[PDB]
Amino acid sequence: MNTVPFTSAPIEVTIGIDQYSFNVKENQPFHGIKDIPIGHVHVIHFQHADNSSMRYGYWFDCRMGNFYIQYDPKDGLYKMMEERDGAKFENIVHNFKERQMMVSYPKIDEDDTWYNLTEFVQMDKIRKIVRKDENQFSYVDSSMTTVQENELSDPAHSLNYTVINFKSREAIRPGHEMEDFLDKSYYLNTVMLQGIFKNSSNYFGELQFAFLNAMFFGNYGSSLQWHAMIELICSSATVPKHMLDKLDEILYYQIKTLPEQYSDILLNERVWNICLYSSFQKNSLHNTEKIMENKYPELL
Amino acid sequence: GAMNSSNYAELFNNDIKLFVDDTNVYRVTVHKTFEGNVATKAINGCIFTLNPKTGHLFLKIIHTSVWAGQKRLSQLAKWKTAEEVSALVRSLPKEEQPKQIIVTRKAMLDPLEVHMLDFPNIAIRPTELRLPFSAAMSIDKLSDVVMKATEPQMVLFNIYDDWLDRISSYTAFSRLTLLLRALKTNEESAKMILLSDPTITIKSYHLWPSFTDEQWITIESQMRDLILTEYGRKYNV
Repeated sequence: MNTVPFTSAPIEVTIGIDQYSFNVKENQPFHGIKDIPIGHVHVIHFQHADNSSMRYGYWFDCRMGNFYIQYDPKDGLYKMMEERDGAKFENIVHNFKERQMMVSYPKIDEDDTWYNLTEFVQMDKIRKIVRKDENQFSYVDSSMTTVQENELSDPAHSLNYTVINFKSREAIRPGHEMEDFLDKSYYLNTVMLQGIFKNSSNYFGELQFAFLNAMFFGNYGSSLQWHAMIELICSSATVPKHMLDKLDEILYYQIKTLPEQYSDILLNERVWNICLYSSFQKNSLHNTEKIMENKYPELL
Repeated sequence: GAMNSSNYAELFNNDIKLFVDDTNVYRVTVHKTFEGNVATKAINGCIFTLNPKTGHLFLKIIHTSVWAGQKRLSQLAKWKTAEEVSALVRSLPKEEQPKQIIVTRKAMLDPLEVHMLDFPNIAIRPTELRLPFSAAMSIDKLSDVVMKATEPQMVLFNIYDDWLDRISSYTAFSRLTLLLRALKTNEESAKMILLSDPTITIKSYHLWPSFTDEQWITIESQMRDLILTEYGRKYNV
C-alpha cells in the first residue's frame, strides 16, 4: 500500500483518485491519499470549485517512485512532483499519517472495478502517448488534442494515440479496396496488431487509457480514439477468439462505470449501433450488449 | 461540399470536373422461375461519367459477365463503378485529370473515396440536385451500344453534339437535363417530340437531331409542357 502526500490544499477543489472523489475546501488540512493499491496504474485528478472547466490530472504508478502533490499559486494548479530523497519522503508520509490528515483509498474488497478498467494499461505505454520524459507520471487535461486531431497545434501537449483511419492507404491494400474497406481484418490483424501494437494487450491498453481520459477529463479526442479502436475490431470478420471475449469484458466495465448523465456525449450512437447490431461481431459482445440495452436503450 | 442550386455555375468554370452516375451500372429484368419463385437476369449496363463543361461523355460499358458468381451485386455495383472511374482518371494525362468528381448518388462517396486514395487532391463531392442521368439509356444510340456489347468496352461521345459551336456550356447542360428530365418523366412522349419530323435527322456522329436554333426553342418548350403536364398528373394538381 502506497501514499501520495499533498503539501497543502490552498484552493477549494474536487480531488479524484481513480473512480473515487472527494470535496476539499480552501485551506482544509488535507495532506494526501494513502493505502493506494500497488500493482496498477492510478490517476489523481482535479476540478477547482471555481472553474468547472478544465478537469486535469496525473497518471502514475507508485512502484516508479515517491510522488506528491503541491499547489502552484503561479500556474494555478495542483502539480504532481517526485521526491528523490526516500528518507525525507517516508518522514513526511509518516508524520501526516500520524496526524491522520490523509484519506484512505476507499477500495471495497469485492470490487475488481479498477483492475478491470486498467487491466492492460501500463505506465510505460502511457508515457509514449503523453511524452514528457523528464517526469515518471503523466499530465492530461480536458483540452489536450490528439495527434490525429492536430493533423486536420502545439506538439508538446498532444496525446500521441495511434492514428486509425479507415479511408487511408494504411487501411486499404491497393487492389483490395472493397474487401479491406468492408472487412478490416487486414488492418486490424496485420497492420495494427502485428505491425504497430505488437500484441492485443498493448492494443487493449491504449483503448482503456483512451476510455479513461474521456471519462475522467471529458477529453474529446480520447473518446474519438476509443470508438475508433472498438469499431476497428467490430468491423473485422476475423478476430482472435480470445480478443473478442476480452473486449466484451473490457467494454462492459467501461459502460458499467460511465456516469449515467454523460452517456450522451461519451457514447457515439453510430459506432455502438453498428458494433452491437450490424458488425461482424454483433453476436460476440453479449455482456456489453446486455448492459447497453438495460442502461442506455435510448441511444440504441 | 455538396453541389446544389446555390453553387450551380461552378459546373461551367475552367476547373475540370466530372459527374458520375451509377444508376444504370447494375440492370436486371425480374421474372418467375418454373417453380414460381422470382429470379433476376442481369442485362448489360453502364457508367455515365461526364464533363459538364465540354460534353465529353465516357460511357464505360458494364458487361453482364462482371456479375458472374458474385454476391450482393447492388453493393458490388458501387465498387465496380469506383474501380472503373479510378482507372479512367489514371488513364488520363495529368493535365486532364478532374479536380472534382461529383457523384449523383451519395452511396458512391465511400467507394470512390477509397478507390481515389492515390489522388488525395481530387475532391469527391455529393450533390443535392436531382439530376436525370438515369434516362441516359433513353438515348437510342447510347442504349444500342450498351446492349450490343459482348465485352467490357469504353465508348466516347460528346453528349452536346455540336451545340457548343453556338451556345454556352450552361445552356448546353440545361438543354441536356431538360431533354433527359423529359425522357425520364414520359419517354414515349419525349421521344415522339424529338423525332416527329422525318426531315430533321441525326448525324451519324451525333445523339440528337440537327435542330436549327428556332426548332430547339420549339422543342424545349414542348419538353417543358410535357414535364408540367406529367407533374399535374402525378399529384392531381
